Amino acid sequence: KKSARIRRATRARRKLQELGATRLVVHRTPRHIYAQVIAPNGSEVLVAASTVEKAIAEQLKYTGNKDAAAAVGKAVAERALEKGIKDVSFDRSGFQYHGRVQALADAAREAGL
Amino acid sequence: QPKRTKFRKMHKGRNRGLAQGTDVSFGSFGLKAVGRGRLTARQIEAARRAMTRAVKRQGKIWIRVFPDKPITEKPLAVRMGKGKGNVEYWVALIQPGKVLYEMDGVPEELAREAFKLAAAKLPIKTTFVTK
Amino acid sequence: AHKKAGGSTRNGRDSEAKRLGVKRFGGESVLAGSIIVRQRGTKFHAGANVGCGRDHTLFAKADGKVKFEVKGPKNRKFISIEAE
RNA sequence: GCGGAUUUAGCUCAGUUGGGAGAGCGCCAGACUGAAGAUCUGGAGGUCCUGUGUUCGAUCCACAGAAUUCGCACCA
RNA sequence: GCGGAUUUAGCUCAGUUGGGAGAGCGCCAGACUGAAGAUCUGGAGGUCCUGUGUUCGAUCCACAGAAUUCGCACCA
RNA sequence: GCGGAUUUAGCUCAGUUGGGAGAGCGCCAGACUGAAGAUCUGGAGGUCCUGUGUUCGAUCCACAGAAUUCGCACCA
RNA sequence: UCAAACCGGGAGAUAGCUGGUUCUCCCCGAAAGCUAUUUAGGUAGCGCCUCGUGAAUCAUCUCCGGGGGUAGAGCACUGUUUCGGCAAGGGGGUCGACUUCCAACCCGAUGCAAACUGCGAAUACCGGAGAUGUUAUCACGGGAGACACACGGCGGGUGUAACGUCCGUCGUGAAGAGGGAAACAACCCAGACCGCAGCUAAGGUCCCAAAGUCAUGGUUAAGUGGGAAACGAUGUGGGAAGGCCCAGACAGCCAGGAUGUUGGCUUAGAAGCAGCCAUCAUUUAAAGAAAGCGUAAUAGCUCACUGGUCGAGUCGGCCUGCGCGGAAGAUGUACGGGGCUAAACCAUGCACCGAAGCUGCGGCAGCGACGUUAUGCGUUGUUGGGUAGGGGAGCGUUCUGUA
RNA sequence: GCCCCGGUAAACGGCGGCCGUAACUAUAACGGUCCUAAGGUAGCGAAAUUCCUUGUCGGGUAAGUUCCGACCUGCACGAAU
RNA sequence: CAGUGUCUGGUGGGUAGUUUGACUGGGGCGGUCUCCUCCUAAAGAGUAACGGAGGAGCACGAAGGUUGGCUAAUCCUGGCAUCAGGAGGUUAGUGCAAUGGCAUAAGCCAGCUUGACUGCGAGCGUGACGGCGCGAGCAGGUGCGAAAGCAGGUCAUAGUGAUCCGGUGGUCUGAAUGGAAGGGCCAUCGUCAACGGAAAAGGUACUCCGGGGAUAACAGGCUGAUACCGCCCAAGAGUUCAUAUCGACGGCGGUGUUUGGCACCUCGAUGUCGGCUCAUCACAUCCUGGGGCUGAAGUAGGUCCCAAGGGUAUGGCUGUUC
RNA sequence: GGCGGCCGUAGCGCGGUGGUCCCACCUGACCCCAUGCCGAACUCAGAAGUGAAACGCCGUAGCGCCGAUGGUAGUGUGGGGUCUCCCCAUGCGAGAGUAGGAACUGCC
Repeated sequence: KKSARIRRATRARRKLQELGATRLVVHRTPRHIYAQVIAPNGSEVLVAASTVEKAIAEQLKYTGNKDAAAAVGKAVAERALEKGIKDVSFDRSGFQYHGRVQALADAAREAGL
Repeated sequence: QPKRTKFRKMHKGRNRGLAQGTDVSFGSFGLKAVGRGRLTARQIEAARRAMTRAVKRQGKIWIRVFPDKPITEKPLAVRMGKGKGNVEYWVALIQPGKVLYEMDGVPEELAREAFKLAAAKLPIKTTFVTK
Repeated sequence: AHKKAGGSTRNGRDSEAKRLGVKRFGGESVLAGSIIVRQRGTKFHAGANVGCGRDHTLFAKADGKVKFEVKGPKNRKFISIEAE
């Protein structure tokens, strides 16, 4: 078969679909950082938390740093464990290393994922 | 005889050529032939030149079928020699109901006499059609 | 050096392909059927090719690609006996 | 009979972008030389095999015919 | 028909590291000689058979075609 | 396979006090001759097979490898 | 007897080379292809045939779930291919513009492909359920033959083509007899124990020849009774379509074909009528500046055109059936013959003749199935053709035993 | 013995392409220029050795693919082959 | 002195034994006899011919792997080398024949790196048969990656060969022990490409023989392009006048006497060529007979039609059929 | 704009209209961090200025692709005649032509 548009952008992953689990997308905006636990067959979002929602707790500083990226990971994962999900794969479409995505993943594990 | 076309050697030239008539107005008259047959360019010229040499009164005489099928012969021994391009040059394929020569003309038929002369030069009983 | 003589495809002998693994019987995760080489994706019964459709079935086994762009090279989604 | 080549100004020949007819020799004249010779220059000299056809126009295409030459063919 | 060789500037020929087109003779001019000759020097002179396919590029490769030549084959 | 010989400037070769790289021929130039020739003189021309080792330093020693030649060995 | 003796022995030399060899009956009953081979007038291994033993219960059209892209068709790659218009390049002719020709591109109309294709069969094919078939399906072992086929049909590839080569599917020739086709390996029907009766198949029903010289209707005349072609055909029959028809026309006969003008040009001359161009108008129901004959050129004579008189359907065109022309040859000419006009041909129909086919009685057998100790009975299936080959029973002969 | 050198042919052999000249034209004849050294000098031809060939001219004959003589580029003449 | 006996090297058909292949519209010459890929093969599979087109008998440490960035041909515009812009699924490129695959790529550029690891199984090649190959696991462990994972060489299908013997890596092995020299197990390399693998040239009109013509060289048969003849249309020629006569281009046919083709038949043998002698048959009539046309005044001819009844017949050179 | 559902007729071209909530463009590079030669990439920060690339809506169907109503060639399979060839029975049915579709649905 031919390579789909999504495959050409390699943003998706067919190898994680052969297993039959969920993902852990990490969206990043020059102002806020988002994270989600989406399941196959469309855009099924089970749990999600924004850095802007971290303010609801007691966030004072900017929400576009590394320490904020780790705070969101603990929130999204904490809500995930409350949902009923245990395992999850990291899906960071287009990004470097040691960045804020790694801090989000390291935070997800800290919760129990 | 499988329809042969290109990717072959260069043979002879078209004994035919003069399309004749003015190509400013497209019509739908004709001279149909009842029956399929292979006509070589050498014959088409005789028939075409016969009517054109008769329709000196006017023009608008056109032909739709051109010779495109190559036919070779092997004049020699046998074992060696598939077929060269000799007298047997391009040959046209005519269908049981195909219009060869159609002259753009309204009921003033002075070409029926012309088509008659040509009808006696090509092998196959042809009929004059007004439509 | 180059290639010439305006020609099309190039020929040789007879094809060396078979129809191993009709599938409705057991089958270890391996190349089901044979025709052309190098291809992956299908990990179970995934007979799907342009046409009236295609199939395979029953056999619980992790993975099991096809031959290549032939008898349903596309990779469908899982399938086992009914109750392995 | 068959097949191939050849058929341009007197002679020997060139000449296919189809659209100029040309060269050498020869002939005549000029120049030169005492002069004649040679050489240089100039001029004249063509149904460019014949007919028909093909194109706007053909030596230069097609078809037919004729002649020359060669190979071949048939001999109470 | 088969097989082989050959097909470069007017003539005769060289020219395979595929990337310069060249030699002899001839022709024209110069040098020289009283001069002509010879010799020496210089210049001009090439669809390097044709087409196509090759490589970045081919006279120099492949394929197809044509011509020349030789052997063979055919020949009431 | 084995042993012997050989492996210097384009060619043919000398060169073991280990400490200069050289000769003939050839090539270029000079001198000479009218000139060309010959002879004479001058110049250019060397990873002195390759690597490593040995010495203060090696073409000139040791070791290893390569090439040439030769004898021998092998060859259903 | 010699480009080289005879005899016997080794010898029953060897050969991938040729040929072949003696009783009866019963059951079943091939391959001429694939791979390798100094291999292709050879073998080995398989496919295929047969026999023996073992095991134990299942095989198959149609529907459903699938694989294919060949036919056909078409154009989106690709390689070809008609015309018009526009722009750019090159060459030639007269002027730095225009005209002509050639090649490439774009747009609207024109054409193609065995190694093209957006499409796409039928159809062949894998597997699974619903018939048929049963110790089959299958496993092991013994013995094979065999690797020069051919023909018809369908689909082919090559070739001008072939009682052509070379493939594929299938049915046959080979073991298809019987019947028809005049005679005839593969064309049609059809496939056999013996004897007997009956009915049919093919074909046939005037006679030879068994059966109607049958029924209704129509056509052909040629004896066509069919090589016989491309081609031709008012020989003749049938069917359909257009137009013209009782304002009597279309053809006879009478009388009539002019005026400018001998149209012009040209030409020795051309004055309707050599040729070159035109082909108008004046006077009427009607006459072309003239369709032919004719003159040296005129003249003269007809025609076209119209009236009088003479008096009914005609004319143009399309299609079909059968016959005819085209068809020239070898010791006497024909459908099997006689012969026939229907005992031809076409559209229908009725009644019969006609096989070892189908039905039926009796009889022999064999094989297999069921039950059985049984190859004894009962019942059941096929029914029972066979070259090569496999399996099995038997009669007769010689001599030697016991009774 | 061989490599190497040399004597020996009473062993196998070779003898082209071009230019000028000349001729009414084509050829042969002579010299050279080039390639590979030479390019056939002294002698000999369509000959039982020449295909094309009844080669060309001619004698001879009414007529001779015969013969004789000449020319001769002699498909593959030549000195004790 | 050598002779003679023995041995060694060289020369050595003088003599002897053999080989000198197969395929092959006969044989020979030419061309082939391993292997890969399209058509042919007629939509599964398999399938032939000196069947049509074309190649492999190697090359490569990178033309391998991964990652980052990037995307091509070709055309247009501003300056054919280069630079800037636009159009552009892709016709580029990807080692090698061809098809197939691919572009935020399996292509280009750059950097980095280097899995071509060891051991052992299951499966794949109708219908059994080895080496070899490939797809897919497991056990342990190399390389790269975060990891899944990816390698058993180069995207896939050509680049290859036995036994014997020799040379190369642990062990086993000969009255009794030590030394040396041997034999063997497993594996790699070296040759048979007439490539499922013999070491070997020529003459035969001096010939001999076995057999045969499933593979040719005649006659027959089919075909008929060639050959012979006819017909249709008829340009044109013939002073004028197509058709007295001649008659192109093109088209359609008959014959089968020629030649070519195929090779279906014969191939278990029917004495050659020419001539001569003698018998019968046929016609595409060269006349005689009766006619048509004419470029037919007459005469003499030219051409054509019906017709074969008869007559159609001979000589000189040459064996010769022109 | 946020937040769902169904979840390949949404390829590829083209037209009108609206939002200063949301969102990229944009702007600025102090620093984390980063470019073999270039904060362009990469990463961080602020919001001056638009909607021009997006997006919300909505209008053409060109061309691609997926369905539907009308029909002849073409083509299996089994008997008929006929010089070849054609015909009948039975299962289906090219391309051209007329139309359909340019998202759907709930909540703030």
